[PDB]
Amino acid sequence: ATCDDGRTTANAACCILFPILDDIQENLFDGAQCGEEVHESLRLTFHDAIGFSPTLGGGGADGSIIAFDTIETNFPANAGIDEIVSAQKPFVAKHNISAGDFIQFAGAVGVSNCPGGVRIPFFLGRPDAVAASPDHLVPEPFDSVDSILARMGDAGFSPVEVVWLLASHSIAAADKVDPSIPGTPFDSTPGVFDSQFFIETQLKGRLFPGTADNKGEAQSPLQGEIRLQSDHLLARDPQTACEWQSMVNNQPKIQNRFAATMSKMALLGQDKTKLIDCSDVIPTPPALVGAAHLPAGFSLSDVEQACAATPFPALTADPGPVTSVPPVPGS
Ligand code: HEM
Ligand SMILES: *[C@@H]1O[C@H](CO)[C@@H](O)[C@H](O)[C@@H]1O[C@H]1O[C@H](CO)[C@@H](O)[C@H](O)[C@@H]1O
Ligand SMILES: *[C@@H]1O[C@H](CO)[C@@H](O)[C@H](O)[C@H]1NC(C)=O
Ligand SMILES: *[C@H]1O[C@H](CO)[C@@H](O)[C@H](O)[C@@H]1O
Ligand SMILES: *[C@H]1O[C@H](CO)[C@@H](O)[C@H](O)[C@@H]1O
Ligand SMILES: *[C@H]1O[C@H](CO)[C@@H](O)[C@H](O)[C@@H]1O
Ligand SMILES: [Ca+2]
Ligand SMILES: [Ca+2]
Ligand SMILES: [Mn+2]
Repeated sequence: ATCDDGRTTANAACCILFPILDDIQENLFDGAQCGEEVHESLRLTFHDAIGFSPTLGGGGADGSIIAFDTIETNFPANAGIDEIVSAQKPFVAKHNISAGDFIQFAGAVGVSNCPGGVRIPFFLGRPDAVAASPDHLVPEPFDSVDSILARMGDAGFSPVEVVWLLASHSIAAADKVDPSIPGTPFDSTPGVFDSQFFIETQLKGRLFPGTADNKGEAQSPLQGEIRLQSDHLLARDPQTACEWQSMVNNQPKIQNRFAATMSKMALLGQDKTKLIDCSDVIPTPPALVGAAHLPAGFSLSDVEQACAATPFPALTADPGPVTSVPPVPGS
């Protein structure tokens, strides 16, 4: 169907999304950039939807994190999330869709601004949240692999699916893990949806980018990069090691799987059959920029070979001296 402004879309309901598309590209994402706001909004899809336990409750991908923002933004594991919630609230006021829909929508638009990213399938028509999330449902960076895999499993994700979702950390930084160094990314390309994250998390640590005494932080391989202890454990754990390494220099797998599993996540606590497919509204992502590599100065013997089925792929290292990682511009 052709919308009131010439732009087209399979279903006519989806038309209402075009004004919101523009609003958030202009006013949320610094004109369509893969930066802080995009990263936080992606993070927000998870903190919303992960609020889903058959044991403890929660409506999952329901926009509760905004609807019930006084409760949820005050959970420990939600530290820092208040910023992007209070930035999105006004958009939700302004426009005529539920908070649940918006979070997923914004996150989908956001990812699509990242080189090498993908169009996460998006559905329209989530009812309002009817309850806040229980606490203790968001995985923390200092939790054990078992603890985390059980939590994700309680929510409906197999171990391999957790790896796929954690592709998100290829375009991500931390503000609260070490508050002395806000904006410190998880891989050396926070602005590119690539394999660098799965690569760089497998290296032997060298140093600590800020202070060393941080809960939930592992030793980093690179100056200007933070390593979550969780990612460090997951990248080496028997259940996940080989899946983690399978992602290395494997952009099609990162792309297809991330998209597919994100779609599952976005539809937690929701019935796909009572929603409306609006996936063609999401902009077309840019192609991958740069190619897989070990950081400059590094080699294959920096790699901790956790996977037993397969060797680490014979990557080459960037030319030159060990360089450091520039932060995410923001704050
Ligand atoms: C396996 C369990 C996970 C743990 C323990 C975890 C932990 C964390 C931590 C500690 C941060 C840094 C927050 C800060 O201090 O600013 C972070 C950031 C982030 N998380 Fe994860 N995470 C997990 C899974 C996921 C998943 C499944 C997604 C998918 C949407 C995701 C999306 C993000 C993004 C995009 C950021 C960066 C936000 C920014 O750059 O501002 N995370 N995560
Ligand atoms: C240091 O530079 C090396 C190449 O010069 C890379 O192998 C390292 O990953 C690291 O690069 C990081 O910083 C540079 C700027 O000097 C960026 O160009 C990279 O994208 C990365 O952020
Ligand atoms: C606002 O959006 C809701 C949900 O799509 C819709 O039912 C309602 O009619 C809209 N309000 C108007 C008339 O713009
Ligand atoms: C070794 O493990 C790799 C994953 O890194 C697989 O691609 C391969 O099939 C084998 O099991
Ligand atoms: C992204 O944009 C491309 C063209 O630039 C379309 O082919 C696609 O449908 C999506 O909207
Ligand atoms: C490495 O050092 C560069 C400058 O030399 C910083 O910009 C970056 O934050 C990292 O610490
Ligand atoms: Ca929720
Ligand atoms: Ca990256
Ligand atoms: Mn942040």
